[PDB]
Amino acid sequence: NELHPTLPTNHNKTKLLKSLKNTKYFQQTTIDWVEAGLQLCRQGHNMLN
Amino acid sequence: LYTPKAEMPPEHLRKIINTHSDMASKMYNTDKKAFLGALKYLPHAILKLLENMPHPWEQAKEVKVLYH
Amino acid sequence: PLPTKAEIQECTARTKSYIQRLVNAKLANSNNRASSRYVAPANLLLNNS
Amino acid sequence: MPRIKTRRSKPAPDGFEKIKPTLTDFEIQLRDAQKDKSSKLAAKSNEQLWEIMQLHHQRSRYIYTLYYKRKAISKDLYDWLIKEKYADKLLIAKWRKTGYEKLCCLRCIQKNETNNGSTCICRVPRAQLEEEARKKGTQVSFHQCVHCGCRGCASTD
Amino acid sequence: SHRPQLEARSGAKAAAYTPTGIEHARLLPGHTTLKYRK
Amino acid sequence: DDDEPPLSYEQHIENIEPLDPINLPLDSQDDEYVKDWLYDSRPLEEDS
Amino acid sequence: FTKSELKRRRKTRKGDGPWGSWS
Amino acid sequence: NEWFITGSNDTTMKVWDLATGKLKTTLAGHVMTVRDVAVSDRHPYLFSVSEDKTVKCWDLEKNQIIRDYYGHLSGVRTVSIHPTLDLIATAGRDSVIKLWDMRTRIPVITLVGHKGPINQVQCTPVDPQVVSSSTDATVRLWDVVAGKTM
Amino acid sequence: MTSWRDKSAKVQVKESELPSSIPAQTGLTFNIWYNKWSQGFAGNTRFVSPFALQPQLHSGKTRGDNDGQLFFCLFFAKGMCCLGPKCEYLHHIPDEEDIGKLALRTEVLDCFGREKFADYREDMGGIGSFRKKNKTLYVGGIDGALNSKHLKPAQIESRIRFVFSRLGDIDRIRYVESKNCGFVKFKYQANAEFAKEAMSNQTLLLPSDKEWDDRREGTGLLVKWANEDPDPAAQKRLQEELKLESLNMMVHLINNNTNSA
RNA sequence: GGAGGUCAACAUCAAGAACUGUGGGCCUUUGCCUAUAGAACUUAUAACGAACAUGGUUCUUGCCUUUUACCAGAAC
RNA sequence: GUAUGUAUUUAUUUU
Ligand SMILES: [Zn+2]
Ligand SMILES: [Zn+2]
Ligand SMILES: [Zn+2]
Ligand SMILES: [Zn+2]
Repeated sequence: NELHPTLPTNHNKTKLLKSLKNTKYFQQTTIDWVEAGLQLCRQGHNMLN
Repeated sequence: LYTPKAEMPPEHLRKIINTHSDMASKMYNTDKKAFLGALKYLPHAILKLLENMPHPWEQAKEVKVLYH
Repeated sequence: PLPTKAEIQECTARTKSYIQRLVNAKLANSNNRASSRYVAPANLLLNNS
Repeated sequence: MPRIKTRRSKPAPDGFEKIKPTLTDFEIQLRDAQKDKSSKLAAKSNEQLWEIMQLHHQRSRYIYTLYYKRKAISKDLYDWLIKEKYADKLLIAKWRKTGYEKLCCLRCIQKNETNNGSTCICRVPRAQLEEEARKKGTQVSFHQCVHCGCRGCASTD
Repeated sequence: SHRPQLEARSGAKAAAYTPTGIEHARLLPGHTTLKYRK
Repeated sequence: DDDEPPLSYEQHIENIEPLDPINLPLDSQDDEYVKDWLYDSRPLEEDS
Repeated sequence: FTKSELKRRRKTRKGDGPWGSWS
Repeated sequence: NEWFITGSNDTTMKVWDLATGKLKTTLAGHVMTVRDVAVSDRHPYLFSVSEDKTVKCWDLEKNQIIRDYYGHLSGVRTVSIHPTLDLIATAGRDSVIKLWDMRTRIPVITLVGHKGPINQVQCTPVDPQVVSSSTDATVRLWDVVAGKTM
Repeated sequence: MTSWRDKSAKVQVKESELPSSIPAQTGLTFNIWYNKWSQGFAGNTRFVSPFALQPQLHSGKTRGDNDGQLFFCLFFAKGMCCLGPKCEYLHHIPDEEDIGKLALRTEVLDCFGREKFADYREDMGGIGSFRKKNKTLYVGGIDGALNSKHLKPAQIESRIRFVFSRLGDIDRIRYVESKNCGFVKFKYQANAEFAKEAMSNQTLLLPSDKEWDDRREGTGLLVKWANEDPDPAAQKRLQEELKLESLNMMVHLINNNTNSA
């Protein structure tokens, strides 16, 4: 890992979320972890179906 | 301009999923397409989920989710 | 006459601009979230009425 | 922070009990309106949301009027509540600001979300949409702000 | 029915088509900037 | 098992209460400085 | 318009503020 | 003026030495025979193209391959390097004359054209900018920006 | 006036009672994306409505009226709309005047707010075609009387006339005994469409007669657009109609034209 | 006005051991010489991260029916 | 031992 560096990508400066979170369609709120574990289970499920 | 985001109750989230869970109708043929879209973004979410693990000592962790 | 100097810097101009508008398009079509880094009132309708 | 009671969470302040029932009646009803009542009609499902937002709105108006308006609890009760996510710091920080005193929500002020412009018709006072009802003559065609169900959110109405 | 080809597909028959939107692999930006001679 | 669609959060889990974690005895003598905050979720969201 | 006119006028809406239905 | 660059039908490309006649180097690296070579003026590049349907940029500074341009339906009989704009022009048995943009490898423009294989493409600095001749026995003269035969 | 223009319109069905979604059992498993059933083949599903509208009884004043919408609620045109006066899309029979309003736009789209296609459909299907006006309906599978044959085909006639009659204006009704169809024709393309989307899949006679109890298992009468009419008579008639109409509109073109001189 | 924000936008971050502005002289704007002011962040067992992944082309190998998928080194 | 292909019109389109 140290014999071949990278020195990353200036201008990565737009993270996914920042670019994404700005839109009308997302909302921000707070919540218990395991819960979000579960919603992501229903999610990943209904998607693949 | 740029007001910040507007945080919203946790219910609005749980109601949402607790509805769109059942989909048979016509009225979801937008959301249905919507789903396939996020299938590209999912792996991200896993990562952004799975580095938040509560760790041995914490009892219950609270995070900030950004939901569709 | 060989096509001068004060000329070739015109054909060069109208092309080069026109191309950069082509490429700017075809990148900004597609689906690299990371391609964006590499790049009007316009309506009088009828009379503008 | 966490709504859940757990051991990290600094145990209750004192006068809590005197309000505790009023709180719990909102609380049951959230568990009531998250209960997945199906409907075939989009107009409904959006209504469904309009409940959870309504309740949430009342709880915050309640804690709010207690602490600021009549000053019926003590700063450490209040601040413990707010720390526990019982009510919005933010929203109440709007109800402290001048005009907003009756405001809906935190969407209904958003400038950046809306297509153009701003500020759902949710905000406009009736006394003007009545004016377009006068000149144009359609009466006034608005009923529920798509986010909420506000009607006459602005503090005159 | 094996026939030796006599031809090739004119680029035009392609050219009229509408695009796709699939993104292949080798097109990921690389060698992103050129080099010039003195 | 696979027959068992995962049970939603609002109903089953939110009433159950946590059933305590590791932590560790520590001390009131050795660790006195650190025993206060060391186990917070995030140790200090606030210390001025 | 006038303050008195508005204050009197609002109570017309069915349910306080602001979800109270005009008409 | 020190060096050839020499296509070949064993698919190599050897670079000979103009003065002495000795052999400088071998640039190999094609599957099928190389029909064509062009050498940049302004850039230290070498665009060599063969019949496997590939325009393979080169870089001389290290003697290595860089960019595979791509998109012909079939083998490519002519390259030439637009002199002042930094654009490759290519074409071949598809009977279309493509303008490859150089750095991002987009076939920016696809020039329509003849009824047959395109034997030679010539790029010129001012108007009509691409001049091309085809085994249907004509020579088109092209105006790229408008997009069609002038 | 006193009928529709007077009292506010009413609910028909309580959203509770509203029909079951997920069409039921042609096959094994239920596909989620589309709503269908999966595998096997049985005879196609179609069935009479449990419902129908009640032309003067339920129609009334609604919200789109107070706020001025245009297209007519189709789940009203089935009398199935559960929103009562709340419904934006209008509840009632088209008068002539509303068509006074839509008729600006009825070139492209229906009275229900849907966008007419061009080419009709293999069968002359359900939504219009903007290349053409057609006011004239094929009506077929009249066996949605169930099979009781009513002692005269003029009882068919009385019955079709009796039903479709209600909706508004009418030109004519030609039954055909040779082949079972009615061919009916109206004034306004508006009205035409409206009757159509209303009267699919129905059964017949009195609040009860004969098999009325079981009326609900019938197939229901297909209502679909009509093609041309091969006889000479009607045809000459048609080119007449168009003729007189051009004859009128020339007056328009000389009005605006002549003014522009 | 002060404190904060798991807020945003816009600049800048790998190089002659390296930045910028300005005064003066010369050539004819660049450029050279001289004087002067200011330099956050990051660098010497060299670097934004006392952390650690993936992809593409090109060669060398290794499994070895062929391709995805691969074995382990290098260059870009 | 198989891929592969073909047809599967029920609900009357005006004389
Ligand atoms: Zn609101
Ligand atoms: Zn609002
Ligand atoms: Zn409001
Ligand atoms: Zn309705």
